[PDB]
Amino acid sequence: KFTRSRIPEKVFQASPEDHEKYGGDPQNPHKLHIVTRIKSTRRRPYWEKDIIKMLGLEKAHTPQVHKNIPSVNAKLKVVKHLIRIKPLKLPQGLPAEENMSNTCLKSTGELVVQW
Amino acid sequence: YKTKPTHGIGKYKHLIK
Amino acid sequence: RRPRFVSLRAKQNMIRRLEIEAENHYWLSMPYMTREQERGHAAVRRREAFEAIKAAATSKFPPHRFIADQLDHLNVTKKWS
Amino acid sequence: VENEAVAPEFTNRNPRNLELLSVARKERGWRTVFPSREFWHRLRVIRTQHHVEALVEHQNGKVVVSASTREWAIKKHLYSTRNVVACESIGRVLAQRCLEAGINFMVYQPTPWEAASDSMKRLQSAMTEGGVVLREPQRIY
Amino acid sequence: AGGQWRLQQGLAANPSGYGPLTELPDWSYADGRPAPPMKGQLRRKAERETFARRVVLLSQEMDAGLQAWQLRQQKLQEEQRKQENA
Amino acid sequence: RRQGIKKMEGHYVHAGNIIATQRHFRWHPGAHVGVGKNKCLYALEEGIVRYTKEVYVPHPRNTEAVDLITRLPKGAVLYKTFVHVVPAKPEGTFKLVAML
RNA sequence: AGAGUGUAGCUUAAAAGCACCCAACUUACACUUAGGAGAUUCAAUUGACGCUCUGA
RNA sequence: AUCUUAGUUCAACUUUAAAUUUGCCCACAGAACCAAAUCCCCUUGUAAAUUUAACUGUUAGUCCAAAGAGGAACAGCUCUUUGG
Ligand SMILES: [Mg+2]
Repeated sequence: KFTRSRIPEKVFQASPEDHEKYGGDPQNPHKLHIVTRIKSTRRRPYWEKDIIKMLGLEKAHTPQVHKNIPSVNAKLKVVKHLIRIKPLKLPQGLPAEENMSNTCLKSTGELVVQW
Repeated sequence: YKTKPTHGIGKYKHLIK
Repeated sequence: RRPRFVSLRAKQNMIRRLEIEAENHYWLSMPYMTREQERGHAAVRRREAFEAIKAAATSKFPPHRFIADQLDHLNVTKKWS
Repeated sequence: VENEAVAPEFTNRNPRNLELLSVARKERGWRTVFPSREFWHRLRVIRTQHHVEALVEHQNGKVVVSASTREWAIKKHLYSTRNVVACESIGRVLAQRCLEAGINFMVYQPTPWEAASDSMKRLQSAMTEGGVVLREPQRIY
Repeated sequence: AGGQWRLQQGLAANPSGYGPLTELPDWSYADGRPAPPMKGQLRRKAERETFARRVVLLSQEMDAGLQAWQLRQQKLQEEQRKQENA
Repeated sequence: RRQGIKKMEGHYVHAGNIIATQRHFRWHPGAHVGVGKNKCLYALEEGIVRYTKEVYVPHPRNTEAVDLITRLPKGAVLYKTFVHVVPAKPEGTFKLVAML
């Protein structure tokens, strides 16, 4: 029959060849995921429609932020083929109570202040 | 159960010739 | 007829999606916390949010009624003189 | 008077309070394996050809008293260790210790063939007349 | 249509995304005083603001969770020393 | 027919609630778990259900089991599953009734 | 002479656990027992009188 | 279930109004002697779920992927199941 898929953990094991291929690092991982939907929930089982409805990814591309904790990754490992995950980058730090209304997210995934 | 390490603990038929 | 002849454009589209999802694989093999560290850190917010839902659900009731609104309907015969 | 300050919830940290009132829970069930463990203080007699030991132990495996022929204070009054008289003496000592230990109740759960044997019946009768009883009260629900 | 190139140069894929075209004020008065901003700009400022507030809130919660774990490890690893005396 | 578990591990089961309905003895009764004539397992004491693996020592009064254990090599044992209910509440408390 | 050095036949006992013994044991006897017998090998941790073993 | 399969009643699903507080997802643990997965919950992402009052309407559908039983492993074949 057709059933949920339990992905073996072996795939989610970055190698020494993958690390220098994307801008990441084993130690000191990244706080937040910026996730976008690039595929339709239609034509896919209901246990993916519901997940997408839960992560706030209902609309199309429209990026949305989530924690990088396993409780959410378990959800993103089910919808990993209908989304693009990039790591949010903060090369100027979290904004203060000033500069909340003057932020901007660039296509490279960096949140910055005053454009 | 079958998907647990404790599986096959109750076997005894093989203990009879 | 029934069989098809998979083009090159389709292959390139499929490889694009495969690469995107391989990057997704990579960005999920390094979580900030572990199972035990995270446990409970969001409890306060979840409890307060559900309490907000409860307070919204338990506030339904008919709206007030004012004498002014009832007497305003006499304006439907206001005349000059 | 202020000195009458009493907690309206009196506690009793005693580990045998509800036990002796016959209100403590006996662990029921296990209706597919002998021995049953619907008791509080079980007696067990180990009979190995060198020594014989009669022990009384709580439901949780805790030995509350013992009477073993390994004791030098009881080795002397014996030319062997498998005689019925050995069982008599060790059971009498066990009864004395139980009486001096605050345990005047018991359960004995022998095995049908081991129960029919007169050898352990001698010990059973000796300990019974010693002062302890081989049967417990009913729980008071 | 060079969305691939635009994303390869840190720009928005869609020239109507974020850039000088879409967010600078489309007009001013003749004298020089600026114009009441456009609805689209207000809505994008509001949504970016909400995005930033969510970012700071989630990051704060995760850091506070790490600190709480540190505290619990302290008070369970060290309070066992209080049983190592007397 | 529905001969399967009806309260799974880590469930709060009150007195008398059926833990498992079975045909053969798949799950043997344990602490505070009683059996009916139809081999249903029910919770004698209010608490939390757990499942364990233990050693099996059948009644000598029974025959189809007392003999098979007699056909086993040195150092052998029949292990089997059990379902217990760790009780939750204490039996009772003592409260002031009269101050005389 | 002498290298390891030694719990009764056995060992993970600090003076312990196992069958060898015997006896009535419905369709035989082991099972179930009536009952009985075996060591810190010795002088004060160290050395030798015992053993597989070492030149003879 | 029905002198019943050209229909009805009950359930399941749907709708409205109302009350309350947990509902879904979900790791670790756990479910027998004789492969896919399933069940169950702490957290976590969410905002829904249960209960009550009141009605109607639909009901034994087609195709595709998959695992089976019948007809070859075919006859575009009858049927059950997971998904779309
Ligand atoms: Mg759960």
